[PDB]
Amino acid sequence: VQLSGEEKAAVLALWDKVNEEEVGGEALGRLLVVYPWTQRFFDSFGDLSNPGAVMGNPKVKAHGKKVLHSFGEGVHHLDNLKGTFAALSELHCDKLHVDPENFRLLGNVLVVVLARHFGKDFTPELQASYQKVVAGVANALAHKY
Amino acid sequence: VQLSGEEKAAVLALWDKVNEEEVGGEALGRLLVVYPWTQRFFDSFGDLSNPGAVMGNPKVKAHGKKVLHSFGEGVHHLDNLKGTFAALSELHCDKLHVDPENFRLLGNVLVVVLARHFGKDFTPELQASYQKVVAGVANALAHKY
Amino acid sequence: VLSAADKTNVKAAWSKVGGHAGEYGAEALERMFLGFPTTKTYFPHFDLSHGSAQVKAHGKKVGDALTLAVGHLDDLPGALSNLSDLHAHKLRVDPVNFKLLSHCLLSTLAVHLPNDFTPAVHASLDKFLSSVSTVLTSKYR
Amino acid sequence: VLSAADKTNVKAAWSKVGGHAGEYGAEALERMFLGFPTTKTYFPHFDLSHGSAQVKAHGKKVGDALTLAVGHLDDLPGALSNLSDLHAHKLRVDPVNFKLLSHCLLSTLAVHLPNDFTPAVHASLDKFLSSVSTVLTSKYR
Ligand code: HEM
Ligand code: HEM
Ligand code: HEM
Ligand code: HEM
Ligand SMILES: [Cl-]
Ligand code: NA
Ligand code: NA
Repeated sequence: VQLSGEEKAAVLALWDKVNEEEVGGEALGRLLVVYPWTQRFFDSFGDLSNPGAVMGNPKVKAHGKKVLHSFGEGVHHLDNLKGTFAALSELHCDKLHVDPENFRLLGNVLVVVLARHFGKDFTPELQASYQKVVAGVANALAHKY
Repeated sequence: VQLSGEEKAAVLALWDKVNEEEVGGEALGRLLVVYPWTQRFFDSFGDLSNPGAVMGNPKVKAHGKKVLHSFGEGVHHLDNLKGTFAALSELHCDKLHVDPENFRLLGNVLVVVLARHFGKDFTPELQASYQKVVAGVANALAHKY
Repeated sequence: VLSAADKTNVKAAWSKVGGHAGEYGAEALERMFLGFPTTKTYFPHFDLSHGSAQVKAHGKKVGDALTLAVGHLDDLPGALSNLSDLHAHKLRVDPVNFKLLSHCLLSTLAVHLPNDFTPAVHASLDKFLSSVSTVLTSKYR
Repeated sequence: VLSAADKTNVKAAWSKVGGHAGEYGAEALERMFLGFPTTKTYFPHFDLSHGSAQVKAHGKKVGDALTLAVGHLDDLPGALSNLSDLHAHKLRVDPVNFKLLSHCLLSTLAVHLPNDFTPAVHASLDKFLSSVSTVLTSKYR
């Protein structure tokens, strides 16, 4: 979970350009559409029956923003992820019982959403750096297992 | 990676009866037969083309013993798995580039071999305790990723 | 995905299971619940205690479904359609849990059939349970 | 695994890919090598530097194989048989690596076809890539 000096700078420069509203909602929405079993954890969000209802769901957009804000904490605290996600790890293990494999999936979907928004500016080396970040966040979130 | 006092006692009592050579050889052999892609790391062992050649290969039996002896070190240092497998983690992650998923696979295969050797004495609650052990070994071996 | 040798291995192995499919299904469930407690989340309405009659009953249905699958290896999607609807659409079972039950099933077969649970049969039953899991976790309507 | 709706989406989406299949395969490969160095083990004889003639050439074969699969969605085991033997029996590729390339290939489509990479098409191409992966990692011959 270590980046070079140029890697972390490059990662942050792209994060400054992230729309904190759309990206979070789209990533979570794609998770519920592409991995439908995840919908089980969000029965209280309402209609998730078709991509239209999921991608336009106001609760999905709101919760997605929260999720992206937490990924942001990971991008800015790489050297202390295990401590940054202690409470969230406990939440997802004891209370929600989310399998750690799903953290990886949401992490890759987020990467795919970033690629869709930034196009050729999301270079392979820049993605490689975000694969490291996404893996670190996923590992920190599964520490309570 | 913590077990109760009664769990620990039960896990240790069973390991006293584990023949590290027979269980190790059968466990490694089944890994190569049931997950054939693992054979790629052992091409220097010779003919692994069929289960007969795998289960009778002397290099498979020898290495299986080594592997099971290392599980034994984990079974006797449950409170220090990371430090116990630190060197082996570097070997498997930075030098061999073995995907961590295969660590979990070998641990489940070991459990199946234990179940086959000890029969009804390998109770569901005793298996539950060893599932924790193999998961602990698997995570400790992947900590270098 | 399943070779001809796998099909014949599964066929012969399940002939050794015989009438014990329900007992083994039940014991597999008992091993899963104790070994991976998260799976109990999907049965909040079950008595999951020792010797539970509900687990025994459910295990009989799991064993019967596998026997059915063994008789339709060449068309699992069609034979297990109703079971795919329940698990993927209605219950939305995380695919991870199917790997856990498959592992607990093999463990149970290892306990009761130590002389017949050879590496090759082991490998073919693993492929078999993997194909069954894929069908039950997929929305192919 | 693949529904009728999935097949239609896959065929329609791949018509938008068109003649860029080779480019996208090569870029996907390059994203895999940089993002997952573990995958470099399977190409010890390749120049994995950017713009490599080997990677670009290799990517062309992956793009062509996927285009082939798109026209044989109803019989992937039959159409991809020769490639299943190569990857499972000869090369012994760890199945995990197919999930990494699939993710990197979806990442590539998101880059170049952002308006056509809708959630529905995304969901269908992922099912598609999993079915291709299962065939290529299975010893059924
Ligand atoms: C890197 C991955 C993830 C991050 C950073 C993350 C972050 C969060 C955050 C910030 C919350 C809000 C907690 C609060 O408000 O107190 C939350 C709650 C929650 N998470 Fe996630 N999460 C992740 C993955 C997942 C996945 C994969 C699932 C299910 C498939 C999931 C299911 C839930 C649920 C059900 C809640 C509670 C929702 C509610 O009660 O409104 N999480 N998570
Ligand atoms: C999951 C638990 C595992 C444990 C506890 C374990 C333990 C060990 C041990 C004790 C050695 C011997 C090192 C030495 O002699 O200096 C070793 C080497 C090795 N391991 Fe494992 N291992 C595990 C899994 C795996 C897996 C899953 C693979 C590949 C799929 C693998 C591949 C290798 C290889 C190729 C070597 C070197 C063989 C040689 O000396 O020629 N190991 N490991
Ligand atoms: C090879 C794998 C599996 C097979 C063959 C199988 C078979 C079945 C069958 C035959 C039923 C019918 C129940 C009835 O008619 O009363 C059922 C229902 C059910 N299955 Fe499974 N199952 C499998 C895996 C799983 C897994 C892994 C889970 C969760 C961890 C699960 C959770 C359930 C639940 C909660 C029900 C409903 C039980 C009830 O409401 O009484 N299944 N399954
Ligand atoms: C959708 C997934 C994939 C497709 C469609 C695909 C397709 C192909 C094709 C068409 C060939 C050449 C066949 C021939 O020349 O007859 C090939 C070779 C090869 N593949 Fe893949 N492949 C896939 C995934 C992978 C993965 C995940 C790896 C390893 C991580 C891999 C490693 C290789 C290697 C090492 C070769 C041989 C290279 C050489 O001959 O120089 N493939 N693949
Ligand atoms: Cl055998
Ligand atoms: Na197994
Ligand atoms: Na992906």
